[PDB]
Amino acid sequence: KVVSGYHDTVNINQGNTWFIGTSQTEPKKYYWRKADHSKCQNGRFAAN
Amino acid sequence: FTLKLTHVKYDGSWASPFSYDITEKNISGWKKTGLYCAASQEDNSLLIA
Repeated sequence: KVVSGYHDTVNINQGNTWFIGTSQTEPKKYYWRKADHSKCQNGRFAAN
Repeated sequence: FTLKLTHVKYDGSWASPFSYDITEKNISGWKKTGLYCAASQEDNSLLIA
């Protein structure tokens, strides 16, 4: 589950969005992704 | 008092147990207690007691 994010640029239609996800365990394990908005037209992220 | 809860993962190992603080002024006061646990066919959850 995603805990928090941070968007790279100031215009939210560009740049990347880093996410911090945690696991459903105990203790929790934290992970991170990145959503490249330069592959995002019509509010639809390309799968890559 | 703490309630602990774990499960088998697909590879047969056991998950690290969750914990819930249980002590509220009364289970400390009981004597010879016992716990109950059952799943629910409605509102998939765990009734623990």
